[PDB]
Amino acid sequence: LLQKGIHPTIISESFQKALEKGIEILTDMSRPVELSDRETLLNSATTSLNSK
Amino acid sequence: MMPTPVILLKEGTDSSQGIPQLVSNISACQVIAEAVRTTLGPRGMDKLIVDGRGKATISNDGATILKLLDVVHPAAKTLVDIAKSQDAEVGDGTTSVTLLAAEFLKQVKPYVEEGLHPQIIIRAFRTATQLAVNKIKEIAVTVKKADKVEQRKLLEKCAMTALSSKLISQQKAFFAKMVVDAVMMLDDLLQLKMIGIKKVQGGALEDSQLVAGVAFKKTFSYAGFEMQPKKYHNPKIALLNVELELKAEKDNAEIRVHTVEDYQAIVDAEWNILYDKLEKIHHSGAKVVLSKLPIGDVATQYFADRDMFCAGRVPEEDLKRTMMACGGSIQTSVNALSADVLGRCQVFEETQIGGERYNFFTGCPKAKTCTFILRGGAEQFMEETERSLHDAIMIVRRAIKNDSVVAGGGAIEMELSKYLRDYSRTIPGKQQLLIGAYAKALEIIPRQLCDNAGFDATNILNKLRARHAQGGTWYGVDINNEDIADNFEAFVWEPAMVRINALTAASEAACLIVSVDETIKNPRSTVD
Amino acid sequence: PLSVFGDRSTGETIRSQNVMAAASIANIVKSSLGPVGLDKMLVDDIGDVTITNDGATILKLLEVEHPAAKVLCELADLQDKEVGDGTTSVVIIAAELLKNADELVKQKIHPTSVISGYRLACKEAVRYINENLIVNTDELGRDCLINAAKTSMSSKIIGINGDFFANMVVDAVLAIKYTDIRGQPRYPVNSVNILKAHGRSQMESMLISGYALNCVVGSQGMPKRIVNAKIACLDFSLQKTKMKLGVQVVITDPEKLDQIRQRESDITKERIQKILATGANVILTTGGIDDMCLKYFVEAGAMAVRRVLKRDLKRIAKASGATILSTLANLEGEETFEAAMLGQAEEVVQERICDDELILIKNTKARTSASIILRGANDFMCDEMERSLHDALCVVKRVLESKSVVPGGGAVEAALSIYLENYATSMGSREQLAIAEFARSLLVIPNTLAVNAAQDSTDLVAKLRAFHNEAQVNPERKNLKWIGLDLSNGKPRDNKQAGVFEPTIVKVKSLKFATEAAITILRIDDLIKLHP
Amino acid sequence: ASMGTLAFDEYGRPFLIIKDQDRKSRLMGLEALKSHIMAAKAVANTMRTSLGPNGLDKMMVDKDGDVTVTNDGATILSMMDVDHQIAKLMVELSKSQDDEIGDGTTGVVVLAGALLEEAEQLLDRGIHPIRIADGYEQAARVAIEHLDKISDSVLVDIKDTEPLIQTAKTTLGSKVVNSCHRQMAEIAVNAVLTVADMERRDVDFELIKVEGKVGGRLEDTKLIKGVIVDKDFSHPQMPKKVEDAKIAILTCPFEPPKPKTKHKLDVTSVEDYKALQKYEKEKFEEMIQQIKETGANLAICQWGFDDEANHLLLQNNLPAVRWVGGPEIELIAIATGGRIVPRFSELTAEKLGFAGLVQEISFGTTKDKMLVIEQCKNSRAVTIFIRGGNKMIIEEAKRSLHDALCVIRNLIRDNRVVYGGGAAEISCALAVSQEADKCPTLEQYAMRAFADALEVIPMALSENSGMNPIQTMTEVRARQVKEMNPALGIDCLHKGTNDMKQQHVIETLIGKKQQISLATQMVRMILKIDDIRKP
Ligand SMILES: Nc1ncnc2c1ncn2[C@@H]1O[C@H](COP(=O)(O)OP(=O)(O)O)[C@@H](O)[C@H]1O
Ligand SMILES: Nc1ncnc2c1ncn2[C@@H]1O[C@H](COP(=O)(O)OP(=O)(O)O)[C@@H](O)[C@H]1O
Ligand SMILES: Nc1ncnc2c1ncn2[C@@H]1O[C@H](COP(=O)(O)OP(=O)(O)O)[C@@H](O)[C@H]1O
Ligand SMILES: [Mg+2]
Ligand SMILES: [Mg+2]
Ligand SMILES: [Mg+2]
Repeated sequence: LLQKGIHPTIISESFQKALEKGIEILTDMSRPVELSDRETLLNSATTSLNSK
Repeated sequence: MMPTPVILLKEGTDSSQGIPQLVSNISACQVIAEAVRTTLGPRGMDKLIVDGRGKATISNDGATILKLLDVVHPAAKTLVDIAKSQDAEVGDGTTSVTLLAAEFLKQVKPYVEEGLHPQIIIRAFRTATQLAVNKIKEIAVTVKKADKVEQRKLLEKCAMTALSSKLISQQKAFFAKMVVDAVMMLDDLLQLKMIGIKKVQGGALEDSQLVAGVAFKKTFSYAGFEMQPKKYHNPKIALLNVELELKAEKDNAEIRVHTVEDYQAIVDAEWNILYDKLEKIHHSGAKVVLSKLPIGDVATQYFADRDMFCAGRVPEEDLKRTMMACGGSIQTSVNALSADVLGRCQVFEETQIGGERYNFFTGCPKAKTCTFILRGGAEQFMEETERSLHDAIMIVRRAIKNDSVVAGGGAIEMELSKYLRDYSRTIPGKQQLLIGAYAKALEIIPRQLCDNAGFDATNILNKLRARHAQGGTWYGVDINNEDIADNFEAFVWEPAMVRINALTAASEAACLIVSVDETIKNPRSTVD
Repeated sequence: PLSVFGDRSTGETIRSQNVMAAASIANIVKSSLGPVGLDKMLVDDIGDVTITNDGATILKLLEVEHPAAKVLCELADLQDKEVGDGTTSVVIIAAELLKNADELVKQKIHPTSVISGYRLACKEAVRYINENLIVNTDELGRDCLINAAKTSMSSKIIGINGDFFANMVVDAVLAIKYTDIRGQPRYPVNSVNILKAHGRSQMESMLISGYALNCVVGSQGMPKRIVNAKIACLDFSLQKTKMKLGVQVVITDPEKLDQIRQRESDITKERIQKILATGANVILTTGGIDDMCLKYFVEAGAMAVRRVLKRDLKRIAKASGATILSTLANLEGEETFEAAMLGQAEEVVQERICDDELILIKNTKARTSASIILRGANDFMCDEMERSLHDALCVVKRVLESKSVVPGGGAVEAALSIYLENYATSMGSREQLAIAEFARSLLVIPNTLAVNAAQDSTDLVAKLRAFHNEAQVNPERKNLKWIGLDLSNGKPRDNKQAGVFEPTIVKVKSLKFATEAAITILRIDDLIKLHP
Repeated sequence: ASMGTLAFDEYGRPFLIIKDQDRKSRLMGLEALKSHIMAAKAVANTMRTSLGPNGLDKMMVDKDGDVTVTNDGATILSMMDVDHQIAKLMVELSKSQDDEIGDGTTGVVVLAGALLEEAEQLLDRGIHPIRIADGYEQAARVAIEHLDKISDSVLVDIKDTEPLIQTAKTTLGSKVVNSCHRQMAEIAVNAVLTVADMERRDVDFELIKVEGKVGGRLEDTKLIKGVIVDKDFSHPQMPKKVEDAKIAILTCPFEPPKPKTKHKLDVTSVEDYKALQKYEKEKFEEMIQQIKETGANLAICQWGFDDEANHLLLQNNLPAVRWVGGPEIELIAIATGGRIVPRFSELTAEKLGFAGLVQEISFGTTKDKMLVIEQCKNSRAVTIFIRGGNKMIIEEAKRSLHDALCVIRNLIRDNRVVYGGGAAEISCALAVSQEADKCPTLEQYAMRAFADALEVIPMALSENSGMNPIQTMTEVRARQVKEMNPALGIDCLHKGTNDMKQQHVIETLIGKKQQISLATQMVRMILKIDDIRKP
């Protein structure tokens, strides 16, 4: 982007805008979870431990 | 160990013996194979090696890489030696020999570690090698038709297969057609020195040309050379080995005169000798004069005045190629310049090729020689192009000797592995394990092709094994489709002698490495 | 680009380096496996000499730099700590597992698949061992313990004298048997004091029916032998009394100084008078005793020993029924010693052992104790004797605690190899290869055993595998599971009948530890070595 | 990640395979390719500032302290003291481009750097470098075919030299001689068109003698239809100007003859001495008379002469110049239409050359004299005499004129041209992108990376000119797509139009094809290296 001739302030503001849009997208992809749902907690723990 | 006041051998003598030293030898061979492992197949890569002086060599050829490595391990030097032997006898497959030898040693390493006698391993290797060579000779495909078109197609396919691993693989069809055209013009001995190879910087690979004649670079023209015409439409060529300039008649000659008239006569006699040689050359009818010895400025101006071309200090190989292309004879004396000793060509011309002048002899109908003019962007680019063309030329020469082919891409080796496994299933059992290990080691080349191409080698090897078990001799690795295919119908063809020599050399190297049980290194003398 | 002050190795380079380090560590000790193995003699930089056959001792004395090699050495140490035997076998198995796993990885098999296959193979091997290859010791009697001790002491300096040493070990272990809560018998090995003294041959080593002290009487005037000993064990010194840091003596009237100085020793005199008045004959203390108290004991005609080790004193006190006293203070604020605090023994003797003397407390009551005095040609041989004796004691303890044993001589390894090679075909596609490699790597033990004897390893291993395959396939040939290796004659042999036994815990723990170490090393594919 | 491998055996025994293996480094796999791409990118980014009319120069100092100020990319890379092997590869790429074409030695390096930069991000996504090279080759073939399609043919007739002058001006625009731009282009075009074989044959560059002398002004540079010589008349009292000179070109020193063979002449009496003295005097007189008999006005020798011959030449009204170099002798003979004579006895009137004016030229307060031979009848050799205020600008003018001569030589070789200013690059990138939309998906990434690397030239041109690179390049590309006009490029000089055809920004088609081909092949060669084994 810098080699193309863009100042590193338009890049920063554009990255901030993209981050806000991405936060919106990720929140849209979310799914409510209840702490009483043990299966979801077990799945999350297994996913965390899968790479170790 | 005890001090032993007077020692047996001199100090610094290192001795290694037993199973550990042979395991170390196998490991060193593995290292040497890994040094050239990645340069195999159409998806192979190149290695860059910098010498002490700072010059770098970039190559895909296994023999060149192994030679450039300063290998000092006594057991590891055998792989370099067999690579050189394969390059000398065949010219192609210098990577496969090292891969196969190291794979044999790696496969028999576990039996070495458990105390198996090396003689049993050597006998099993010899038996397996004999069986594999006989199988290759039996199943190799040959055509008993002597058809010119079919022979040309076979040579071109073999050349493309030999070329489809180098940086010139994109123009492999074009370069293979050039190579087959060049080799087919050699008469009966297929001498390599009859195929000149000139590398000129600049130009694309497709700009390289094959001259149906002889071409060589301009050789230090004198004054008055630019006054000579640079194109002739039916020149007679005088091939000479004569120094055409004013000089002492002999090194030991001495002239003694006591009269000014005799002094003038001697000067005029020297001039008359030179002019007599020049007039004898001119009266022969020749328009182009080439000499292995220097041609002076006086002779150059004399030829310019007669509208004739001269070129002195021509390299001997270029003169020999010119003689073979034109049909004359290199004359050390100009006293008998008959028409039988003068070369003929349809067109002679001096042209510009990338900031360098070259002399062209084209239109020769009876030429027995060629000249490649390779174009590239760098010195190592053209050097590697020359190496690839040399591989292709050697392959085409061997195929000219005999048109026996086997499908490449590991198909022949998978068939050999299946045959050897089937044979090993029907023997007592001490040799059965070793012959099975030999058959398994035969699978390294297709596995290495898959690894270099970035596939999953295990699944491809399983599919190849299943296909070979159920029938189909020529199923190998399809690099483009990431699968298996009938490599004979895909024209991945190799001369049978390539694999025969590869197996023979790899087996001999493995047997020699296994047969050694002790290594002794005497202390260095004259370290300076 | 990284700009890290150090060296970085990534991928095949570091994997091969780790495998090379593990293989070197294995090859160091591979020559010391099985009854035909031979000892190694290690020399320190200061000239100290250690002659040993134990893998743990060799790997502890060695100075190691590579992290994977350190992992293997700590694996050997852990196997020694948790089992006591099979220290060489676990290292060899772990290195072979790592080598075969790396060979699989070089074939573009993902390391996670290899790890999963190794875990499955280890679990199935443990299950198969527990369900098929274990032998209950209830039907074998005392001969099972003797056979286990003989098998353990093979390859050791005391192997040929095993007929004697196995009886000694079994008696020593049985002498310290006790049952804790839940009614489970326990065998606290390391409670058998082992004393090493060069001198007479191995066959004249003594098993003491009591305890042996590496101590002598405080004064030459004391008797060297007491018949009916009343042992008093003290945890305090018997010296002239000195006030603490917080107490100071300041004299203003000179007439009090002599009384102060007299009481300064009269306190200890009174304490010793009480201790002797209770009727004690032998007094053992962890603290020192000065000349005055020694003379009190001499006049009393009693044996007094000073600077007794705390563990030795605890063992003696509990074997004889005495109570350790760190002070003569009761719950009434007074200074009393009671006869109920006295231990009893049938004899206490200071005997001479090779121009030196030690104290033997013979036949302690209310509890049986055991001590072993090893006689050898020199110090190094006695040290190797002690190491081998400890190995045998640990093996017997494991056999007595868990009453299952497995045949030795590589029978378990061959059976597991055959079973796992058969079983791999029913699990996955690449974990199949991992389980097959696990089974193949399990054969390194019989191969090394045969190699050490200069026998035909290939043919013997092939015969063993054929026997075990026949046992597993044929349903009425289940008696062939005990076919092991007879290294003396180089032939297969029914090791269950021959008496070559091992505790099941040795094999199970070795398998689990080797698998975990191999997985840990295989988990590495990149090394950053920061510059110091 | 270096030093190779070290195991020292799994038994503790020494493990030595390669001599001095502990002092030899080794790079493998993707890391070596990343390092090579980084080095090539550094070289290309260094060179990309010297592109276009607004490009800047590099002041280069050799090991001896001599200063060279230049814009030629080949010269910069050749004089640059590199140690990296990939940098040497880029230097050789520039040298090969200079050899084959003579112009565009900077575009090839920038193009190769851009190609490798795109290949870096392609490799990061898990593509085999051979696949990237194959896609680059496919896109290069497409671009070369498109260049052939969009080329235009110019007339290379001597009667009308306007397209040739425009092409030479485009070549010289980026050089320091843009002050004398049109004059330099005209003299280069005329020089090439003079020494040329008309039937589309070669142009012999050693028939052009490019020589420069300090002093004067850069505008004083002129094309002489003859030969300029660094010598002067042998006698100080000889006339300094000869008109309608009939030149006798000789390669024999004006000295008594001597055989080449070892010879001894014996003097045995006074009569012998007198005869020898008379013989020497008569030889001098005879050679002077033989030269004079042909009617020649000027004598040119190669090996100098002695005092008696010099005074006889002055006394007989024969201006002469001695110690003229061999190449200068050949050039004088070619220009004046005379033969080179090896001895006086062979001299004839028909072997005499002709020159309308032979003059000795002074250069201010410098004491140095040079000889000018011009006004020849049908001279087939030319010399370019360059003046300037310092030797650095003279060397740079020599390089610039060589570039212009090479460009006109290429035009002689092939008379097809394309319009520069990045217009050809933009059109080729558009063609490659359009072709990528049809091929299977796997090579699409390589073809699009090739298009992006092609688009670096207009971006570099716009950046050097101060305008925004991406915006200008996008606008020009959109205009090219909308209205079918492959001549729209970067308006580097701010002339108010983007049409390079109107601006006469013309460059040879063969040069662009060579640029693309060389860059693609060298990028393929670099991409195939995966191991380095420096000592
Ligand atoms: N088009 C192709 N498809 C599949 N395999 C090929 C093809 N061309 C060559 N090979 C295989 O690549 C292997 C190595 O060939 P190459 O690298 O050219 O020379 P070397 O044998 O010296 O390594 C050969 O065994 C051949 O079978
Ligand atoms: N009498 C015997 N006959 C055959 N094999 C034996 C005998 N005694 C021990 N072995 C085998 O030798 C192997 C090696 O034991 P050893 O190395 O001495 O123990 P450790 O592994 O604790 O050092 C054991 O696995 C055991 O099965
Ligand atoms: N007057 C001009 N207007 C726009 N672009 C130009 C002009 N003159 C030259 N260029 C461009 O500048 C680029 C670089 O040319 P130059 O620096 O002269 O030689 P090289 O190609 O060796 O860098 C060429 O591709 C050409 O298209
Ligand atoms: Mg080949
Ligand atoms: Mg043991
Ligand atoms: Mg230019």
